[PDB]
Amino acid sequence: GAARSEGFS
Amino acid sequence: VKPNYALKFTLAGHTKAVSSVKFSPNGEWLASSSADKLIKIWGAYDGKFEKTISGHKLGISDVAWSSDSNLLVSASDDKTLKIWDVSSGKCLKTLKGHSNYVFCCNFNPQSNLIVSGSFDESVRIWDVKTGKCLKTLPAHSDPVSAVHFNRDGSLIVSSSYDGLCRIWDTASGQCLKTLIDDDNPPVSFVKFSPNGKYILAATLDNTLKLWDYSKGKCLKTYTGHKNEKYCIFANFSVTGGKWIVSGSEDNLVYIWNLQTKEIVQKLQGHTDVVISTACHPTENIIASAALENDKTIKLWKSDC
Repeated sequence: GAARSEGFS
Repeated sequence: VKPNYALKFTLAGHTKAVSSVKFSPNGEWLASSSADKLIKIWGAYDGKFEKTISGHKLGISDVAWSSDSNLLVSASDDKTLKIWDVSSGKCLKTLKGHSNYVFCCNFNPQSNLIVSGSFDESVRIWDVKTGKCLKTLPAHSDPVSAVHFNRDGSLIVSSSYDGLCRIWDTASGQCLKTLIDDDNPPVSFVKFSPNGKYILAATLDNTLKLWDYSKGKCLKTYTGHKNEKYCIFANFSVTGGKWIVSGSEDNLVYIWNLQTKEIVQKLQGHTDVVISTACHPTENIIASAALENDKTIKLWKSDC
């Protein structure tokens, strides 16, 4: 997908 | 005074989480981007689907309009940016040069330059006409969450997971300013105020801060929302009352009075994290967009 829609841990 | 935004339309069609929504400067259109690799164009006033723009090999984290509403730029996990002619749907340029995902992008007010931020911890400045990289700024030591030009394009503001907000001279590339407050939370968003005198920044400690960039001083704080994981856009709402608008990880849109920092409204109806909001340039219209469990865009209209 996309990094923004995955977020930061 | 308090706004009275109400839901008018819900826009379905993205098959994966929505990443960003932006109104065109002429106020005719809404552009959305998604993890599904697609840009979608919708009517800003009715929400009627206009068209789909494709070509990225991986998901898109950001999309942004040119000043004349003719061009889009998209930033994707395929490590490229793409410049698109909206009317014809053509990819006019593919900006290669980042070595990791591209997270954020914007045009300058002239729209002869594009700024990009990447997981490779750099900020890049690209020439719109040729698609060639003009400058690579070693901006940060962690992924860059946002980039934005000021009103005349002489200044670029960037934010990063490293907790820093930095101001760069577009022409020269030197770091003019580094901004950080008492703690070191990751900075998930930043943007200049419409007059260019302030920058609004989001940190992953449930906080929005309005900064006077010249004095290096935090002027306002906005709290009460949930922001700890996601790079959520925030906006200045100026068509009616002067508000600060932001999505939230509790699935609501939050609207604060800019001066009093009071929450004046919460918009309910999304079923996942509200990752993105945008404000229409002439009408009191908010567009909001949410993550994988929701996949929709919502338009809200108010009287002030």
